[PDB]
Amino acid sequence: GSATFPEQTIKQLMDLGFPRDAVVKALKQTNGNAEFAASLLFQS
Amino acid sequence: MQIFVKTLTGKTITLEVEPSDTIENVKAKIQDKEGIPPDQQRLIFAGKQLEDGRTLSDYNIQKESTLHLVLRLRGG
Repeated sequence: GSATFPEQTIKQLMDLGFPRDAVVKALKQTNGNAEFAASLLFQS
Repeated sequence: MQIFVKTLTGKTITLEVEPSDTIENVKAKIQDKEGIPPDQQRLIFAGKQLEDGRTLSDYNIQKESTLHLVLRLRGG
């Protein structure tokens, strides 16, 4: 399964008041490092 | 008043603040307990980013409100 997006983290990131769209794109450019993904998405 | 700060680890940080408190001061409290630099502390309020140079009253943050904390590192 090509599950590059961890369910737990997806829910965590979205729970911060963000849509799945932001998660997918931010995760796509980070490759699993949601911590860095959040750092990326939050720069907007 | 008491607030709930949600961490990326699914942790609920309960802190004591007031509307007359500044974001910078709030993060300072988190910095002391969590040991995380205020520079990497990004506070969120219902999907909206909070400015350090503002007060809780600026966003009408009342008691029992949930605040989010994103750890913004340097790099990727």
